[PDB]
Amino acid sequence: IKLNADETKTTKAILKASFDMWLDIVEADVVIVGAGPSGLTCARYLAKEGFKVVVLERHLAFGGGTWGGGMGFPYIVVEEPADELLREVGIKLIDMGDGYYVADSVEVPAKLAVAAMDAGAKILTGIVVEDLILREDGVAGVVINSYAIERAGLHIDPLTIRSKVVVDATGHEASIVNILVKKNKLEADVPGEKSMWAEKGENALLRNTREVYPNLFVCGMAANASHGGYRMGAIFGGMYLSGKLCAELITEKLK
Amino acid sequence: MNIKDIKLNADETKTTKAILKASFDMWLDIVEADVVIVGAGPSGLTCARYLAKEGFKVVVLERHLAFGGGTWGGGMGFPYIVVEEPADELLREVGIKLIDMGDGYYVADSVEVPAKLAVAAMDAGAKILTGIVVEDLILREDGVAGVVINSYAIERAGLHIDPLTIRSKVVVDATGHEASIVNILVKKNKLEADVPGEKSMWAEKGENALLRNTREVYPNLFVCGMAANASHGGYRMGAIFGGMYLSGKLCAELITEKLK
Amino acid sequence: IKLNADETKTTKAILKASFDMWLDIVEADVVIVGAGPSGLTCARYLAKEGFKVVVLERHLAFGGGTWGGGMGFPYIVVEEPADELLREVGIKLIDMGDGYYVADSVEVPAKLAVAAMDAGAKILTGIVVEDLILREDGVAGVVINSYAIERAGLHIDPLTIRSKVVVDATGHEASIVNILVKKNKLEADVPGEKSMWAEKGENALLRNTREVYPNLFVCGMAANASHGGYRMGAIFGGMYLSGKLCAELITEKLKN
Amino acid sequence: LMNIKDIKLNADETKTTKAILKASFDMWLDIVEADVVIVGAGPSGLTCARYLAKEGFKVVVLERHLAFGGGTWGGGMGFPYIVVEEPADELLREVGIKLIDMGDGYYVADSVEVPAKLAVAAMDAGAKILTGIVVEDLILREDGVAGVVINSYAIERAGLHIDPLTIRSKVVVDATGHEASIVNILVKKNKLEADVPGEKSMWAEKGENALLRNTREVYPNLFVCGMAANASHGGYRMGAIFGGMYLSGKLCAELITEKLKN
Amino acid sequence: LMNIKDIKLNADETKTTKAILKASFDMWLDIVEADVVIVGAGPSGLTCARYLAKEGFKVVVLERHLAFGGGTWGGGMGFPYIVVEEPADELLREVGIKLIDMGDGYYVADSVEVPAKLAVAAMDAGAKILTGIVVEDLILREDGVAGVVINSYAIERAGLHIDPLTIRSKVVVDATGHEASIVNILVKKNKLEADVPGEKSMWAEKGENALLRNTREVYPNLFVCGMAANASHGGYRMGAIFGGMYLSGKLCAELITEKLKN
Amino acid sequence: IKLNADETKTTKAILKASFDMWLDIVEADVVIVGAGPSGLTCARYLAKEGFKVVVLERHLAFGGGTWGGGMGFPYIVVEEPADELLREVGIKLIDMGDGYYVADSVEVPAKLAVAAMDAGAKILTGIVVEDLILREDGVAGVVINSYAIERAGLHIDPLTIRSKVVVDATGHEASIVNILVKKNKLEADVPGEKSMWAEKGENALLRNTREVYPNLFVCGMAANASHGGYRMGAIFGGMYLSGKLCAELITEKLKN
Ligand SMILES: Nc1ncnc2c1ncn2[C@@H]1O[C@H](COP(=O)(O)OP(=O)(O)OC[C@@H](O)[C@@H](O)C(=O)CO)[C@@H](O)[C@H]1O
Ligand SMILES: Nc1ncnc2c1ncn2[C@@H]1O[C@H](COP(=O)(O)OP(=O)(O)OC[C@@H](O)[C@@H](O)C(=O)CO)[C@@H](O)[C@H]1O
Ligand SMILES: Nc1ncnc2c1ncn2[C@@H]1O[C@H](COP(=O)(O)OP(=O)(O)OC[C@@H](O)[C@@H](O)C(=O)CO)[C@@H](O)[C@H]1O
Ligand SMILES: Nc1ncnc2c1ncn2[C@@H]1O[C@H](COP(=O)(O)OP(=O)(O)OC[C@@H](O)[C@@H](O)C(=O)CO)[C@@H](O)[C@H]1O
Ligand SMILES: Nc1ncnc2c1ncn2[C@@H]1O[C@H](COP(=O)(O)OP(=O)(O)OC[C@@H](O)[C@@H](O)C(=O)CO)[C@@H](O)[C@H]1O
Ligand SMILES: Nc1ncnc2c1ncn2[C@@H]1O[C@H](COP(=O)(O)OP(=O)(O)OC[C@@H](O)[C@@H](O)C(=O)CO)[C@@H](O)[C@H]1O
Repeated sequence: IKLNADETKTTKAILKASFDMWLDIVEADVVIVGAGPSGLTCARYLAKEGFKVVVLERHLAFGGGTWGGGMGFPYIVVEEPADELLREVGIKLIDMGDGYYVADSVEVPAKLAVAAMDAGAKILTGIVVEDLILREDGVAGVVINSYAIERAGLHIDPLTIRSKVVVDATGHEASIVNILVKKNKLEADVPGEKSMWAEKGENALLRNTREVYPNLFVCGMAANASHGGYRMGAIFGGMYLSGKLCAELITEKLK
Repeated sequence: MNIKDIKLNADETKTTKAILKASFDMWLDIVEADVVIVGAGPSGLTCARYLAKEGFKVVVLERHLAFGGGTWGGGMGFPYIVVEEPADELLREVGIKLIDMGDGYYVADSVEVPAKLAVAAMDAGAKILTGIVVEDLILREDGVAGVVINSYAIERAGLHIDPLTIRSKVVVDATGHEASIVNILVKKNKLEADVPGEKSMWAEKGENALLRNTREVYPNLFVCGMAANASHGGYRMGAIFGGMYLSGKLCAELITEKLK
Repeated sequence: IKLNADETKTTKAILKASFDMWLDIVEADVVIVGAGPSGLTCARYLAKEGFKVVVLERHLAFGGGTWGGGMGFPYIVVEEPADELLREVGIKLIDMGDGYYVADSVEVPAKLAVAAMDAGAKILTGIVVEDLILREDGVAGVVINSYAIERAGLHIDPLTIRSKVVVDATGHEASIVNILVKKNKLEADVPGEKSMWAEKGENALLRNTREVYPNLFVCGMAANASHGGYRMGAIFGGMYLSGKLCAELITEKLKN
Repeated sequence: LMNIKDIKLNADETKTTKAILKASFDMWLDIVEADVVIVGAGPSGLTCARYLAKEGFKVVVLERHLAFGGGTWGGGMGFPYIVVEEPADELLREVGIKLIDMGDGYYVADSVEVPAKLAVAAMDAGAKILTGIVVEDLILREDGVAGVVINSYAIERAGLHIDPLTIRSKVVVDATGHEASIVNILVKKNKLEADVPGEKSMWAEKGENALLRNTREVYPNLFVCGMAANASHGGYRMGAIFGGMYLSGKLCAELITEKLKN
Repeated sequence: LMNIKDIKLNADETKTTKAILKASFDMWLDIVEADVVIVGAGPSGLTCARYLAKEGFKVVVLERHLAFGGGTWGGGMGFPYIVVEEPADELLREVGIKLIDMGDGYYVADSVEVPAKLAVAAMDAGAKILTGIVVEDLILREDGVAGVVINSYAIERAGLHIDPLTIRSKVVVDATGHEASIVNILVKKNKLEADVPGEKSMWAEKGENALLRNTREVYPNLFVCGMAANASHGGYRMGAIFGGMYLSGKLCAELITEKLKN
Repeated sequence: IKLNADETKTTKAILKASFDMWLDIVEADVVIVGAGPSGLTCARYLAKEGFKVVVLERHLAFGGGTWGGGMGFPYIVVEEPADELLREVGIKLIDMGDGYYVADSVEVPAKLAVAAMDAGAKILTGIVVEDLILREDGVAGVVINSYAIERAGLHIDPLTIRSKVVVDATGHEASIVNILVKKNKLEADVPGEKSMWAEKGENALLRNTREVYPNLFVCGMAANASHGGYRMGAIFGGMYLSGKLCAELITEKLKN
């Protein structure tokens, strides 16, 4: 095989493509912060509904804290009936009894990401949300920068993405909600997660998945961190449901 | 039934035991395999796809917690990678959307690619283990007999802890420009041979050498992707991946032949 | 000598045994956090009593802050009558007068660990307790991860060990009691150790060794740190007695 | 016969501090001359130390880390069991270590139990173990190696420029694992024409069996055992199987006993 | 006599090692009880130490770094001179330090000469200086402060979990500079209802004069001098001018002498 | 007491005096690199002889590796007859027998430094020698920078000090001799110190203290490092004698 490869043609193709993408993407319907299990589920459902969705993830790879499974052991758990949310995306499960299923902790994030992308959602990695955009209305988008710039420690201004809604799906950090409260000196505490009580934790998640400030929703562990809910460890049924519920709430508000 | 109105039954011990139990059946099974591929990059995952379709038992080992290698960042952070005719079929094959940029050049979302390559590999039967470092090789008189493994966490943490092993009929170095498995072989076993490393950039010379350079370099040890060019002093090509995909496929064909 | 050694047989033996240990260990009667002198003493006494005991230690080696003795000088001190707690485990002592004895600071942790293990206690090193498990009842176990993962800085979920009781034997850090208070936003301060007053410190230890929250006990310096007690330096009599007392208190609560 | 909570304990800062000083001071003045210095409190070094001390020699084991044990604790990739094969399993049994039979002459042992019990055996046999102590160099005479140059691990980690002290000995043993760090010091600093090749890749059988052949006096008064032996002679490695380590240590003690009773 | 090159020197490892060990132990066993402990071998602490030792007290100065001197060496922003103003210049002259007159009662001195000569004066007056030694805590009695809890700088930097030793004293002096680290320990660990405010911004005149007022016993048996005094009382700072530092140290010695001859 | 202290007057005095020192110091007779025991002894003797001497030291404090004594134990050893080199500077010694004396490891560097400074030598600390100055003649001085700049990792050009002679007294590093050889691609190896043999080591020091390249002398451990000599540990007699000898050799070469 003769392959025709040229530096300039390669460079320009990347540049050209990246530009059409960037100019288009800086206005969107929904921005999801965090490409974890809850954020990617939310993204799936919103995109199926025809919304223009961007998922932003600080690390170069999506996935959040799924890859390592439980203490390095590469399986994660899902309980009935949230297992359907995995089946529905082609993820193979193993039945371990009593409504408990496991899945390869590398297979899960891959297939959740593909579902999201194939549903229409855009995922940008290597991108840090450092702040929010505000209007009198409430939250109006996100202020973004490059992970590389952040790690490198450089003093460089950001860019923006305007959106109708922002979703904090950043895990136990609840880092977008914290930014809102700290920088805008709101009289409210983000308490953070309590200790482990899997049952209390999993069930609180759905109650705690809501709009916490105008145009700002939380899902996944960010929801329990924001409302002082218990944690559940390497069981993900509530994560997936929270993401879906979050998409339903947003769909309602936005139609 | 309403999604707000769901009772979830979640228990710490049941969760912990399920993960332990499943990890064990996996581990006890996986430590003997037909082929071990080192590196979950574009070449290694392509190779894994083809070998698994052929019914071989394949393990891909990757140091980082996420697969993908150096695809995610695309070109200098700009999140698209290039593929040239006819290697674009190797992407289409796997559901990856391409944009035609002219002259047989296509781009693809640099996040979409590694995801879809990984899914293909896994759906073809290949097992991918991340967070796992190959620190050494296993030898027999025959030649290479498998890999010596440890955890990334242990490595980063700097702890002095012994490894485990995976025996295989074949090992593939798909570790990129590092060519780290070939280097280990040469350095530790004091072989009279130099791993020269990649030359400077000449995309055309580089892309075409890749296929010539994708071969068995020592008994039971194959190289593909940039590891092939690094091992043979070939030029590099930058963020164009047609040769990577073809190298991976070729590497699978060579191994299939040897192993049938 | 011809030795028959094989990679796969070696690997599978390790995996098989570990896998068996793990499935069994994630439910236990008592979890002791910290393989220091107090935690290992507690572990000895509870295991003699037939309880199923796991000691968890973040570092790969047990021992806590015994090894370096005093400012690097490799001897630690024990005072009458706590010296019996060392002799009973085979530790050689040197009489320095006035009811003071010293012991080789390397010999001590080794022999405390052996006693615990031989009494039935299991010691897992390289393991960090990052959180607690709760029920309405009170503390229900511990949330664990690997030291390697922690040092490496990786974002990886934990596993669990359920237990009837948890013991904070983590030294002056009192890190388990702190986790409880901080994360569950309890209205209470963990004051931390006061300055050195060896006599006040040694004697307070026994008063301070107790159940501080349902199913959570403290012993060793964690006890004084939790109750704002004085410290005593490289003298360990109270540490050993605290561990023993802590085992007695737990035995009482748990035998039924 | 009382509530433990009531016991009156007499504890005093000065008495505590002086007891530690006094005892360390006696220990140090005595220890700086010895028959054998073993560098590395790993499985091979501690085994060696057991056997030499039983024989009545004055033995010091030096270990850089605060805890003894070497790379035993983490077992295999974190999984806390190590393997031993027939007949080296007796070297564990004899020290009270419980073994589980896994078949085909393979036994496992709790990776935390092993180093503890090896250390206790050594100490109870008479050996002295000093942790937190780095060997940074050797002492020489025309005769050959004459002891070790020592410093504190704390000082080393802290990066401070501080002179060392010494321990004179008739023999030195490099039991420092794959580093073979004492042999390397000898060669590098004294510009000897010889290469320390380092370990080859894994071949457990070739590796385990070479260990016994490779356990020897490599330079006058300097022995190697454990992985240091295979590293020094370009031998293969064997992973988390320790039968050869234990035998190497024992063999090393036999070779030294022979040389020194002469 | 001869060309130096031909001198026969008798040097032996063991004799060297045992001499150091022997002398250190006599020193350590003696030093762990003292009249006064000064924390910080800076300009104020070393001055204080001079005056207390001249008075016949048994004084130990403890310094974390291997070298004494505090923040004198670098002078002002690296420029190696420090300033002293009339009449505190006599406190330098009296110790042999050469001064250059810059006018208006301002003198400079070589920033390397000063710490050296202050240290020599202290040592020659009888004071003992131990470097490489960190004070991590205080010793208490109902009476008040009863000494210091000490550890090795090496151990601290290395990050090791190792217990300390102690030095009992009638008085402790915090001469640790703007950190006021001993006073802070007292307050933080013993949960005293009092704030250590720390130094204010620069106002050299207000700062220099407050120092003498602020040099006092702040808790029973605990004195402050030097910048620790201003840090403890929220006083202004003065920069690279040291007259008040020297006077503070001297005043501190006078206050202590008074208390202790009672 | 009313003290008159002013920021500007303070700042200007420091600046004024420093600039005067700097403009004068950048030409000197002898530059000694390393304020250790050998370098400071050499400096004493050269300055007594009327030469203009600068000692340069990277760390903010002088002293080299004296302060910590032996493995932290704060005493260093000196053997007959080199003990006179310490008594002559006011250092108190303790007789430990057989011609061995010890001295407080903090007292020694202080008093060596004072002697040097009082003899006329200038000591500049916080100053790194990063390179040499050359002429056809041979070595012509040193290229200097600030320790702070080096540690901070900043890319900043240096300044210079011209001298008739340069002395490498940088200890076992022998860092100035190494710079010469590496950067100027001389066909010669700096072997570095051998292992410990105190007697061989101490005696070789005097033979090894010499001019190794035109205008470049070595003393102290740098001498043994340069010539592959054995080391001797915390015994300093040879260090002191090496420094003195080095001053004698330089005096001879330089008096005319
Ligand atoms: N400011 C930010 N900008 C961009 N990405 C961010 C930012 N902050 C966090 N992230 C990224 O957001 C993602 C969060 O994924 P993560 O997986 O932590 O969130 P989740 O979807 O709620 O699931 C939590 C579970 O993994 C597990 O912990 C659990 O069940 C609790 O016991 C991760 O991939 C982060 O790197
Ligand atoms: N010892 C090891 N153990 C496990 N994984 C390893 C080891 N060494 C390397 N890897 C892993 O190997 C993976 C794949 O590497 P990588 O993605 O570099 O290899 P590739 O498939 O040939 O692709 C090369 C292109 O990305 C690009 O560079 C190019 O076109 C040349 O100009 C990366 O994800 C590494 O983390
Ligand atoms: N979160 C955690 N998970 C696991 N291990 C932990 C955790 N936190 C601490 N540890 C481990 O707990 C152990 C504490 O042992 P440590 O020896 O500090 O505790 P102790 O038994 O009360 O004895 C204290 C004395 O050493 C000394 O301080 C004294 O006499 C007072 O002046 C050490 O070995 C830690 O590594
Ligand atoms: N210069 C030094 N001074 C003091 N201790 C030292 C020095 N250099 C190394 N050590 C210490 O020496 C000890 C060596 O113990 P290590 O366990 O490495 O040596 P070993 O006895 O031969 O056993 C090797 C096995 O762990 C395993 O790896 C195997 O079977 C091969 O695949 C460790 O505890 C080091 O910290
Ligand atoms: N816990 C501790 N243990 C031992 N030494 C300590 C401790 N904490 C601090 N030190 C040491 O104490 C010494 C304090 O010396 P320092 O020089 O800081 O104190 P000073 O005597 O008041 O003089 C201050 C002036 O240098 C100057 O800055 C000024 O005029 C204000 O603008 C320094 O050498 C520290 O390293
Ligand atoms: N490039 C440089 N620029 C400036 N200073 C330097 C440079 N390189 C080294 N130094 C400084 O030079 C000084 C060397 O003093 P050092 O004390 O190492 O040298 P010495 O005077 O020969 O005495 C050696 C003994 O301490 C010890 O080694 C021994 O007897 C064991 O065999 C130290 O104070 C360094 O900081």
